[PDB]
Amino acid sequence: SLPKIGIRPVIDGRRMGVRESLEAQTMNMAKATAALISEKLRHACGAQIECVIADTCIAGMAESAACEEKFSRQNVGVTITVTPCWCYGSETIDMDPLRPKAIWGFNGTERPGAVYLAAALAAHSQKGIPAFSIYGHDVQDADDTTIPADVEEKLLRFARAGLAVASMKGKSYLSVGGVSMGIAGSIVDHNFFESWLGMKVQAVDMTELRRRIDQKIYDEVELEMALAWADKNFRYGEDQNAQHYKRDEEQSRAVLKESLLMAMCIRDMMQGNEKLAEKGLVEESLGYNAIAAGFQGQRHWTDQYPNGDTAEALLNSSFDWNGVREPFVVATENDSLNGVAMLMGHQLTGTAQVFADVRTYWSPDAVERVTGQPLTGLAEHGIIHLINSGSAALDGSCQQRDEEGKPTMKPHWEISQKEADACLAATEWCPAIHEYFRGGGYSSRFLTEGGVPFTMTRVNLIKGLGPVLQIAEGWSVELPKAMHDQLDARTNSTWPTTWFAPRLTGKGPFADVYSVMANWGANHGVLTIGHVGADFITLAAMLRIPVCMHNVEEGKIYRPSSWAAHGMDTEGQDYRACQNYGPLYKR
Amino acid sequence: SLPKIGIRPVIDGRRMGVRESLEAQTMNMAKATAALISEKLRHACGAQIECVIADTCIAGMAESAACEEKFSRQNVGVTITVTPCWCYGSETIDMDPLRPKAIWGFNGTERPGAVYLAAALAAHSQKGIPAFSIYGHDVQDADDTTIPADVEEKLLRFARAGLAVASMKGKSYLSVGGVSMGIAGSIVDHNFFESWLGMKVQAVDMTELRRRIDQKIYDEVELEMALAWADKNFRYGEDQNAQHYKRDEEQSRAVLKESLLMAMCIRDMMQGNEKLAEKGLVEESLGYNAIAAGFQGQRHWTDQYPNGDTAEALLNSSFDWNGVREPFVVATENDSLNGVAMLMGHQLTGTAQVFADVRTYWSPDAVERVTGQPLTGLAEHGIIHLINSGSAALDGSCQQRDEEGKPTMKPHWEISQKEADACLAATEWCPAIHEYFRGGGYSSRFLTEGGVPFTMTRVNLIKGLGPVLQIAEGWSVELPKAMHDQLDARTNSTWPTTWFAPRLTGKGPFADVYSVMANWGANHGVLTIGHVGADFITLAAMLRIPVCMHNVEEGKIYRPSSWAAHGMDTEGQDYRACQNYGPLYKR
Amino acid sequence: SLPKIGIRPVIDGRRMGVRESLEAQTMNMAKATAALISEKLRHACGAQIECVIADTCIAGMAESAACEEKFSRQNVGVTITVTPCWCYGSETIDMDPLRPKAIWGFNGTERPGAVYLAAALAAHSQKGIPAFSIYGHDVQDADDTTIPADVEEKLLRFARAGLAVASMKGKSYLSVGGVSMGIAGSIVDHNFFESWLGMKVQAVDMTELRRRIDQKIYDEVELEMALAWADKNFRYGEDQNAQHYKRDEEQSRAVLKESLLMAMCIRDMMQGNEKLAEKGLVEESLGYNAIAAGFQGQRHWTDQYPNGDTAEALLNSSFDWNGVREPFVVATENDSLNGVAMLMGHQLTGTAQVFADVRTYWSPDAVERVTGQPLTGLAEHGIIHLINSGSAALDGSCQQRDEEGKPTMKPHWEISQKEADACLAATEWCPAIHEYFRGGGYSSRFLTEGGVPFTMTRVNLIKGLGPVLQIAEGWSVELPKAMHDQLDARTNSTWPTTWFAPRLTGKGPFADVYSVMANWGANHGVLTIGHVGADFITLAAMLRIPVCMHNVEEGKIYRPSSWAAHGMDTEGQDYRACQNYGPLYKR
Ligand SMILES: [Mn+2]
Ligand SMILES: [Mn+2]
Ligand SMILES: [Mn+2]
Repeated sequence: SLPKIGIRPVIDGRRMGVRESLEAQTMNMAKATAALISEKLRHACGAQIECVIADTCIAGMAESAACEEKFSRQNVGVTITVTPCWCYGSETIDMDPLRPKAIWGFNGTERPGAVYLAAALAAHSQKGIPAFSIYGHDVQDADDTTIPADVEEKLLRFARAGLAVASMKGKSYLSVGGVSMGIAGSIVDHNFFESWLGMKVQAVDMTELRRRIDQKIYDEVELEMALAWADKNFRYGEDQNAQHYKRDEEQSRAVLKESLLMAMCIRDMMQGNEKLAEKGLVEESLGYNAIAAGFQGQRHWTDQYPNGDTAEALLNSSFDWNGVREPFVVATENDSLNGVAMLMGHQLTGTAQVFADVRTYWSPDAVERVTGQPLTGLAEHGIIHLINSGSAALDGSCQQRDEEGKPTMKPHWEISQKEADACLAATEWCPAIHEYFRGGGYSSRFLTEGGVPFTMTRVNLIKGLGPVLQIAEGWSVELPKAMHDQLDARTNSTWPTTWFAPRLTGKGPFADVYSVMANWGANHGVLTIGHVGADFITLAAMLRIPVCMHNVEEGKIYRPSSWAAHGMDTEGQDYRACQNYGPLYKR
Repeated sequence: SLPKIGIRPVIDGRRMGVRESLEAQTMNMAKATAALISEKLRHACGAQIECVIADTCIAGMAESAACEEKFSRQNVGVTITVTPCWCYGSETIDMDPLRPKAIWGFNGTERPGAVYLAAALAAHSQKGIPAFSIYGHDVQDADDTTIPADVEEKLLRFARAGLAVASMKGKSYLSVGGVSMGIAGSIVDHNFFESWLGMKVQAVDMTELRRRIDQKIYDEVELEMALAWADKNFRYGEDQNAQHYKRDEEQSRAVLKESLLMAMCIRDMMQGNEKLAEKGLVEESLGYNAIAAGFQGQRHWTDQYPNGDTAEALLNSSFDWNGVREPFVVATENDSLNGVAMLMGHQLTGTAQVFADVRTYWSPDAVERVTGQPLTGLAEHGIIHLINSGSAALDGSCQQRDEEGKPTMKPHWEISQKEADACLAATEWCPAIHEYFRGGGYSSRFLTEGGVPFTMTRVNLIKGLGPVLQIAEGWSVELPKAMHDQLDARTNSTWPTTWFAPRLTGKGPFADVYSVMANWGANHGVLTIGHVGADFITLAAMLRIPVCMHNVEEGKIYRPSSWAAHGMDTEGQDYRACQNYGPLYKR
Repeated sequence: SLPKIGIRPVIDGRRMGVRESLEAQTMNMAKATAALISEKLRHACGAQIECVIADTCIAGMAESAACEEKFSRQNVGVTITVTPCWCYGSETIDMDPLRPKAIWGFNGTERPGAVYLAAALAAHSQKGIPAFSIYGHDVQDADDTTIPADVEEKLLRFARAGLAVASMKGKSYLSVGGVSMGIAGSIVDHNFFESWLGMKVQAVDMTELRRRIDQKIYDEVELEMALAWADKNFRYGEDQNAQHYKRDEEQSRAVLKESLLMAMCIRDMMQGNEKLAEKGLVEESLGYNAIAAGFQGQRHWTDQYPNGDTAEALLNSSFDWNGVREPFVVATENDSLNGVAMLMGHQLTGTAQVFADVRTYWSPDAVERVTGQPLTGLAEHGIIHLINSGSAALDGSCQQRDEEGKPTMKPHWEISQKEADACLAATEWCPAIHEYFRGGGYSSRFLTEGGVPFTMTRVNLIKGLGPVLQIAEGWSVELPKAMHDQLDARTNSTWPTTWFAPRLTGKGPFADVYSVMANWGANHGVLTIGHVGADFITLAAMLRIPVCMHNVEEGKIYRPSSWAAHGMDTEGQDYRACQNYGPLYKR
């Protein structure tokens, strides 16, 4: 069952007609908040966000304890306190240190809820339980019940990030394999998951995956559907292996058969499968309660079996042979930390997530030297070649369309079957180069459309400091055919490409495009649809994860108010604040 | 190359016949220090210990810098400073923070080396680079060159532990697989290894072990030679599987072939193998430079392939089909912490290391009730049943015998081929139980001889504290045959057994045998020949690992001098000193 | 023996075509790197920098360990890892926490070394052993082996700073005396030298210097030579003492005898002298293995003996009566911390360093008032008067000429006996003011040619924070003869002067010349030739000394990549990182 949002209507507790004349506007403010959250947001899996409201208004500790009573039978993992009047600070606040929480005070004069706001926040900072401030810019009249725009932005940005926190809590990351080729993020730090994210790590040796294929621990008929669906939809590309390693058609099919089985089995390991209990496999039917996972792959699987290019691509996509569905989060090379960003991205936007190698920086001087023509448009300052080593959510094609017909990526509940199939139509499945992937495989090649707003992210673990978050907002660019073809043939022309131009600021890591590339803390990165840096910044704050690098605009930074107290500078306050509060779940 | 010991003859710098009169004595003291070590100790692998001696006696920084220059070319991992006279304190001490160091000062009057000792230990403690103190009880005459027994004991103990520290440095732990059945020690902590031991960790998925077998990455002739040896030498035990799950003589054969192959490939992966380079297989031939390893096994491997019972038991022995050799160190269930303790065990003694489940405490009352007779002798206060899940070095039979003819375990260089054969002859190979090990395997059942002194060790990781070492000295015991048979049938009769009685002290966890069992901080322990507690304590202080439990006498506790300054109490001083100096290699 | 630079060619392990295709290009990359360093850089003492290359390319732990055995024995104090391909991250990195480390990734598409780069740094940052990123701006063709300019700059800045770190390790600072007149820097912090610089501190009482002179512990024949050379070249200036304190010739000669004997004797105390051993003085022959020194002088030496003016100036110079040579580092007033800035400067340039009082800030207003003229050219924003109290390296005249006409200070291997003679000739040796230096002495007066680019530095020790480094890049300026003669005579006309204009930046302590003066954290500073701010910064980052004050171009800040993780702000990231990683050799 899913996490719910709690709403606390707090009130001035004194009578003689004072409390009485506020009970109507106060409850109504609560119900307006819950309606707005339910109207305008869903959980990432698509279900409706349920809100829970206190039975009475809250004036002091007796009502607060009864509200908490109620909240705690109902699995609420985020709370919003609201009021249009003075109330008695520390008598009425939410003392629970785990849940993200915010307070919204009506900017009024007959109704001075934002004066409670200031005192309630002071209580919060003083008691070490930071809270988020919702305070509208414009005085509203005592009877105006319309929620303004600046308020809505904050109520929705907060609610979104908080549900992301609540939804991770209790869940698993499934490490299918160990380290891949000495990549840092594939050394899965269990304490990081437990302490900062409230998550668990289940480790399972890639042999288990081989056992499930070999011992028929999957729905045999689902495979037939998968193969049938691949025949209908899969357009193949040129095998670029040397002739003596090229595979024939019977070998080619068995490779495709195994690849799709890989996907099915991994998925089954993540979320369970009822059909296995029906076959006498009750233990294997449960799965491991994982909301994200890693597949090591290289080297020990790929030196003998088909690679996970195809399974990674499909499981991270918004659809497969069973129809459109919520994308999973499955990380190439068991890179758990790229896995966590993907997970953050998915919990924030409801959409599919593109794993990427941060492959090349193409400077203007360099692009001219080799193609004889200049980088232009959004691309003029330099450009970054993002291109995973085989696999990417097919959504990354960006053949899905928004209401003005522009190319984009959507949440699964608004993806039609025509758009799913157009994503496939943009994709050519290419044989894995044998020497690297000795057991074979099919890479999901597509070319991401131009001018699409994107946000690149990466979590890194730093000894002595801990987790940090990197963020770079930009756009995909569209290169002239001759130019694209040339830089692509030179690189890895069997692999999915996105050409990325980061927005610059003139300052620090965003002085020029080279600086963006050079300060990136790993070889992998995550691409999330939209400009969603502010959403990441907020969530990084609820998790007490410093943001070490970002290009989001000053005025959009939204953190608990006690951050302001660790400094005016928006980087210094964050390291100090994050140092102070530490990880949420244990230290 | 092996670590060398550096020996520093340090002297009074002033002349007018003073220094001149002390040169012979000072340098001959240094050479006798070297001769004693090389007579009495060997590296764990069996090689001679090499001791480098400075070119000149050292009376200041110039000569000290020359000595360090000389030592930095000869791979010296531990130093001993010796002197018969007064010398200039901080001008002469070894300043290297990383290496075990000690100071032996001659306890004379005309030759007051122990006065320098006191002053140098003070500089060491004030400059934060602790050193061990060697100071004989009895005043010695100025021309006495013989080394008293109390000084020998300390020099030898300091060197044992010192070289263990230096031999782990730079080397790998090989994790073949990941976590086994959620056991803490098999969630492998790369940082503990890097920071406390100066080791790296190579992780490898168990599918590489499969790949090596399937794709014939091994010496094909050695297998045949190994199978031959196995046929000739292996006694077999009653097959206790239910009839429908039993294997036939053909499938039995295969389980054996594969069990020995795993032995071979795990070994090959640990240390490399040049036959693979002859064979065309140049990448696999190097190995991973591991002095310890673990094999995950359950669940994911053993649910389809033969178990590591035979591999682990043979590898952990001082002998296989290629004859007597140094025993390897391979933890069952990838229990890396038991690994470390076996590592420490093997480096301190050169002997084979018994991995055990700390399985049952049998109180006096419990034994009377189930058998109708009481425990008596060394067992009268209670008994701890030590018994791994199928594997244990065959040395552990203790069929090997000393000069007195008593049962014992020995360094591999004192083991005759007659004794190797005798340990095999005391061993019966028993089929794995199918329900638990679905791909089969052969366990290694022997009963450990009684009256042999052992030391039970375990390392654990405590969040917020770091590594700790537990130690229990005691003796194996022999039960009368009806008692043994009865308790054995009740427990896991196909597995190797050792009945252990820990020496009690009346205090703490050693107040009674129950408390020893209760305080043990994991399901697994390691059993090391003799009473080697003091060696382990010394080694731990060198690694700054607090010892949270031991039963060693106060007067044998031997640690760096600056531990006295942390308190009179032998536990308080230990936690505070380790907290102060912290891990050796980093942070 | 001198530190060497170790080069680690790193490569994809997989065979079957791939590794074999890369062995040549990888190993040449490495050969070309070593070659660049040996052709373009020298040790400060002038010797050729030897490099050591792994015997094979490194693709995993076995070769990594092999490369380390070869480095361990060859005195490698710094490593540069190079690759043109993808490699297995944390299996191939250099794990030694003490050594400065660089990684160079080739920016190719077919050769994606920079992708290894990003993944190895992530591994470095994750494991707490920061490493410098060397990454070219422009993509090179697979077949291009030219090393671009931006890569060259960083290879050399890194190497230059790396050798400085390793050249200090194990060497002594010789404190000749103790505190001089309550100056902080002269209360020598032994723990600072040992923990941050890996050095030792040998203290000696000035009476020992008195002893060498009076009992003739020096080369008597050399003394006749040193006098004859002084006679020929020493141009004596005016005696500004009140008449009753001037000295006859016979008394003035005795002062010069001794001033020169102080140079010989301090030098011999620093580094030994084999002639003392010919003369039967075996103990005093060894020296104290010092690379830096300080001489207290005031108050207790100078109230009865000739001061250190002449000695300090000649020892700090690149020449004396035995010809050109490496300049020593000898701090006046035993200001050990100015000694540290000097040693740093000498290690990073091979040049003579200029010890200075930061004496007077002359504002624009104030020069108008006093001289009638205004400050023009580089002096227009303010000037700072740099005048040590009696001595300075004669190199600081800037009578040396570079390959052009221009005035400069040079590495001694590029200094002619002509340019030595010339440096002496632009210097007047003026008697010491008796009331301050009652033992007499000769001050070394010269005036520094203007327009010369200079970097000013100081190390300060801040209780509760540790060491911090101060940098100010600027120029010497020339002033009208009438303007300078007013300011000189108002101040201290017998001491060497340099007029200094610091380059401003609008913000912080570089907002105006006043603020540079006001924020300088000591009364003393060091002058180093050229704009070597960025060298100081990089060397400071290697030693984990935060920079509290600098006017260096943002874009030239070159620090280990894990600094970037501690923030975008280039100052906050430095305090956080330094606080994290702490001193190199012990905490
Ligand atoms: Mn990748
Ligand atoms: Mn077990
Ligand atoms: Mn002064």
